[PDB]
Amino acid sequence: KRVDFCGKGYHLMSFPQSAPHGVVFLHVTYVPAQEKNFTTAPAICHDGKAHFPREGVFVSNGTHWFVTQRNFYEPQIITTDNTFVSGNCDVVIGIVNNT
Amino acid sequence: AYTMSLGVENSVAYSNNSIAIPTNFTISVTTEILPVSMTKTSVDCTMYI
Amino acid sequence: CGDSTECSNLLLQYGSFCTQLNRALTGIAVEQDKNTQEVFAQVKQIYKTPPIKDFGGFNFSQILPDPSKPSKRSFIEDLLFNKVTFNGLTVLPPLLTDEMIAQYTSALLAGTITSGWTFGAGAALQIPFAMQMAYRFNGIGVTQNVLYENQKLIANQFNSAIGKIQDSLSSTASALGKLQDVVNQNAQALNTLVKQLSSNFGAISSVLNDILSRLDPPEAEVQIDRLITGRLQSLQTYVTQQLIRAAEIRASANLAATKMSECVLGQS
Amino acid sequence: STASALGKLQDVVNQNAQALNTLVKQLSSNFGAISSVLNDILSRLDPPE
Amino acid sequence: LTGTGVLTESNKKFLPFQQFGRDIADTTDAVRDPQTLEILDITPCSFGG
Ligand SMILES: *[C@@H]1O[C@H](CO)[C@@H](O[C@@H]2O[C@H](CO)[C@@H](O)[C@H](O)[C@H]2NC(C)=O)[C@H](O)[C@H]1NC(C)=O
Ligand SMILES: *[C@@H]1O[C@H](CO)[C@@H](O[C@@H]2O[C@H](CO)[C@@H](O)[C@H](O)[C@H]2NC(C)=O)[C@H](O)[C@H]1NC(C)=O
Ligand SMILES: *[C@@H]1O[C@H](CO)[C@@H](O[C@@H]2O[C@H](CO)[C@@H](O)[C@H](O)[C@H]2NC(C)=O)[C@H](O)[C@H]1NC(C)=O
Ligand SMILES: *[C@@H]1O[C@H](CO)[C@@H](O[C@@H]2O[C@H](CO)[C@@H](O)[C@H](O)[C@H]2NC(C)=O)[C@H](O)[C@H]1NC(C)=O
Ligand SMILES: *[C@@H]1O[C@H](CO)[C@@H](O[C@@H]2O[C@H](CO)[C@@H](O)[C@H](O)[C@H]2NC(C)=O)[C@H](O)[C@H]1NC(C)=O
Ligand SMILES: *[C@@H]1O[C@H](CO)[C@@H](O[C@@H]2O[C@H](CO)[C@@H](O)[C@H](O)[C@H]2NC(C)=O)[C@H](O)[C@H]1NC(C)=O
Ligand SMILES: *[C@@H]1O[C@H](CO)[C@@H](O[C@@H]2O[C@H](CO)[C@@H](O)[C@H](O)[C@H]2NC(C)=O)[C@H](O)[C@H]1NC(C)=O
Repeated sequence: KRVDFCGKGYHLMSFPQSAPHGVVFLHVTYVPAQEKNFTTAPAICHDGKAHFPREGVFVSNGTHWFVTQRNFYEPQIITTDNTFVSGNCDVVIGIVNNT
Repeated sequence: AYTMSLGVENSVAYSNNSIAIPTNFTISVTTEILPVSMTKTSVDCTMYI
Repeated sequence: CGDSTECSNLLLQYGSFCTQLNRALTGIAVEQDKNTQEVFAQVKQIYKTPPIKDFGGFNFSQILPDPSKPSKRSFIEDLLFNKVTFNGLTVLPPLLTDEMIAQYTSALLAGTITSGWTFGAGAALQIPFAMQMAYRFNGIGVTQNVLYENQKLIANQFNSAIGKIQDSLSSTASALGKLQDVVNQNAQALNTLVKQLSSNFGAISSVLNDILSRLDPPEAEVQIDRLITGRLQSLQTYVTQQLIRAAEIRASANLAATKMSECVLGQS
Repeated sequence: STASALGKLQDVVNQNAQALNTLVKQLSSNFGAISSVLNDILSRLDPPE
Repeated sequence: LTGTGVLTESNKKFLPFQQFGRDIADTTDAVRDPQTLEILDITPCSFGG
């Protein structure tokens, strides 16, 4: 888990091979690509309360808001089972309205 | 002979309500070579000197 | 030898002590260049920060570069640079100039402000700074819930800490101990090496011209042999000390590279 | 196809070989004496010098 | 005060009884000529790889 110790990217596994006076590693790594743009917001105001995402991030494609994992674009609709509530939303700077 | 260029200069399109999420991946295999040993050597005084 | 003929002739028959003597120093210099390259050249592009800056309240003016200054160095770098300070020996300039080092650091710092840690794996991904801090609280146990409800207080604490470290560096000296010690050690080694050229080493004088001018070669050669042995001993000791110190510096540089890789480009 | 990929191990081997070779070549140095071989100097002198 | 170098003009002031100066590590750095009593300077003519 320590960054850049073995492999540029996210490490997956490795293989050792011998060499006349040393060793050779073949670091297998995962690297993301083909990025895109979206519009974000740190919380969601519903009935005054401020829902936050359990794991992921809020995004929007112009009309609809989605919650996705942070390393691969995969949008899921927003439901009360992947968000948790904390107080009411007037002290948070960046709230947006939604359902 | 010329002056070194540290790399291509780009400006990341920072804002305060915009993010970028990857949509595809690749898997890369890269090598790395490390010595672990050196040849063992012994020397006899009387023979050499 | 100090540009003399018979001295060179006498030193010639000693075999090749000096080829590896120069080889070691050349290897050391290449090692320093590699050290700097591996410590700083962690990025592929050169990033820049936007002119308009709204980082949720955090204030980076003390560490971000300012175009007004000719060196394009930030305030803290100015404080650090202000606080701290030929007989056949030569000093060579570093391959990278301080301007390029400052550019590397500025690119790193702008990337970590605007992109996060994602720029260490692939291509930099923009992320608003506030909702990046919520990703760093989540990695130490505290939920993100806290940060969005204490944003202003957190920003004020961070700014106050920045000002406090600014003043602590500015007024109180003797904080940059290690670098000063390294510089003083190198200077002391060079100076004590230089001063050895005024020693008899058991001979009649420390100047070649006088000993060759009031004698004849039959025993002037013996005196020159004594001088050569002494100077060779001193030079060999100096080279060995340099090698040991270079090993220590390389260990420190490897530690610094690991710290930059693991704490700057990610949360430890 | 590409060469010079195994740089570090080759450098280590070359360093060791060069050290051995330069150690061997030191046997041909007078070191300020009259010869680099013992047999002739023993055979054309007396023990004193 | 035998030695090789390049002699230039300087600006420092000797007290009326010195003959020559030095800076650190005991290396001559300036000489007063015994004819016009002016302060010269000494710089080693360049060398390098
Ligand atoms: C996301 O949007 C931003 C802004 O719209 C893009 O950044 C600009 O893209 C245009 C392309 O027409 C360039 O001409 C500009 O130079 C870019 N801005 C800067 C500051 O360089 C960005 O490219 C978009 N992201 C993706 C993945 O397309
Ligand atoms: C943003 O994404 C949403 C969800 O994918 C889109 O909404 C649907 O889009 C499809 C076509 O892509 C339509 O057939 C549906 O009627 C839309 N609504 C629903 C409820 O499914 C929306 O079009 C996307 N907008 C943009 C600008 O990309
Ligand atoms: C993101 O930045 C924009 C522009 O810097 C902010 O928009 C401003 O919002 C304030 C009140 O919130 C308005 O008075 C300004 O007129 C807006 N500026 C413009 C150019 O329209 C926005 O508030 C920022 N959002 C966050 C969460 O920081
Ligand atoms: C989001 O929705 C809330 C609640 O509907 C809005 O807050 C109300 O706005 C109206 C009109 O500005 C006021 O008369 C009310 O007093 C507000 N509060 C309540 C409890 O109704 C809010 O303006 C909407 N937009 C944003 C950006 O928050
Ligand atoms: C993600 O990238 C991969 C390649 O890295 C894409 O796979 C290629 O897709 C094209 C068209 O479908 C094929 O002609 C190629 O043969 C595929 N490559 C391989 C190695 O199989 C993949 O389509 C991309 N994913 C998306 C959603 O665009
Ligand atoms: C970030 O901190 C700096 C340092 O205090 C602020 O610069 C000060 O600005 C005030 C008013 O503009 C001046 O009176 C001070 O003299 C400035 N300090 C220095 C050292 O010049 C800067 O304003 C802060 N950032 C923001 C956005 O306010
Ligand atoms: C020794 O050096 C010269 C030799 O004549 C003299 O000093 C100069 O004398 C000339 C004419 O004889 C004058 O024009 C110069 O102004 C003199 N210069 C100086 C510095 O004296 C003098 O005989 C002796 N000078 C000294 C300093 O001992």
